[PDB]
Amino acid sequence: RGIVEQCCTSICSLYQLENYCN
Amino acid sequence: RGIVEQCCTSICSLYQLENYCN
Amino acid sequence: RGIVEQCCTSICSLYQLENYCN
Amino acid sequence: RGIVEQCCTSICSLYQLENYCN
Amino acid sequence: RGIVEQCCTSICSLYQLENYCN
Amino acid sequence: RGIVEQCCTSICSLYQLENYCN
Amino acid sequence: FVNQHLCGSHLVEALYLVCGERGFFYTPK
Amino acid sequence: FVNQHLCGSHLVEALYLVCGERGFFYTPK
Amino acid sequence: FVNQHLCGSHLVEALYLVCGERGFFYTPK
Amino acid sequence: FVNQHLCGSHLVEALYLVCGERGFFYTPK
Amino acid sequence: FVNQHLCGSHLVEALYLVCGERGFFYTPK
Amino acid sequence: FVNQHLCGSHLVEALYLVCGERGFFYTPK
Ligand SMILES: [Cl-]
Ligand SMILES: [Cl-]
Ligand SMILES: [Mn+2]
Ligand SMILES: [Mn+2]
Repeated sequence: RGIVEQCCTSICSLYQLENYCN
Repeated sequence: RGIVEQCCTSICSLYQLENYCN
Repeated sequence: RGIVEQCCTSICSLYQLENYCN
Repeated sequence: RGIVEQCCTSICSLYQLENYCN
Repeated sequence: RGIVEQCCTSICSLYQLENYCN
Repeated sequence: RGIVEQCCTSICSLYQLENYCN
Repeated sequence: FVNQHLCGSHLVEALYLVCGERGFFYTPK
Repeated sequence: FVNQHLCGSHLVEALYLVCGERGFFYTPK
Repeated sequence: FVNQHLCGSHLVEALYLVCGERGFFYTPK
Repeated sequence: FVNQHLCGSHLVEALYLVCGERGFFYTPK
Repeated sequence: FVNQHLCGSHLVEALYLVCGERGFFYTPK
Repeated sequence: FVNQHLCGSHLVEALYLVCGERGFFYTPK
């Protein structure tokens, strides 16, 4: 519950970021 | 009508890039 | 009264942004 | 002496891109 | 094995761009 | 004592920034 | 708008600016 | 505040890199 | 604070897109 | 400075960094 | 990951995203 | 807060410009 909340506060690694790909 | 072929390989007008908005 | 004030706090759409073009 | 022709088509030195500062 | 020649002139996989991490 | 501290709070000019080059 | 070829991350950022609060889909294949 | 419009510009550049040929749906929502 | 030097980087990328062939004057002032 | 062709949004961002508080004009035609 | 030629400031930003807290070296000559 | 991960994205683009052929080591540390 969701990208703007999770990746804008703490850094999101590339591994966290793949969860938002198709 | 593929966005790369449309706007990167060819040139897209503003109206044609709005097609790809949600 | 002016771009840095208006577009950095609230989002500025493309329509607001054309006002700063030549 | 046009900035695209100068710095994008040719290569600009740092001094030559300062010409375009206010 | 030079990074420009590797990833800009050729194409780099993700593993090959990690070689250049600290 | 060091780049993230000095260039993220106050603006760092290009002259300040060359100190971090090789 | 700019009249240019928009490729790679540039075309992404354009979509971002243009579509705004509605959001967008990028499927390049 | 956290500015989500400036952060969203970075994240869409980051998703562009990370997804590649897969692509992604983005919604500032 | 709002950081206007980091925001100004985004706005000039945004004006580049939006003005195109017209161009623009920018002043962080 | 970098010794390269600077085009599109790259040349904008360079102008931004170089000119600083004085600001710049971009008129590409 | 994206399967493309990554050049100039793009390759920098990729390094930034990929290497993360460890950091990176960019020596292009 | 100051967000150093979003700022670090700008600084590495800025060092890329300013160092050129010299290059640079970056560490968010
Ligand atoms: Cl490019
Ligand atoms: Cl930012
Ligand atoms: Mn580019
Ligand atoms: Mn930013």
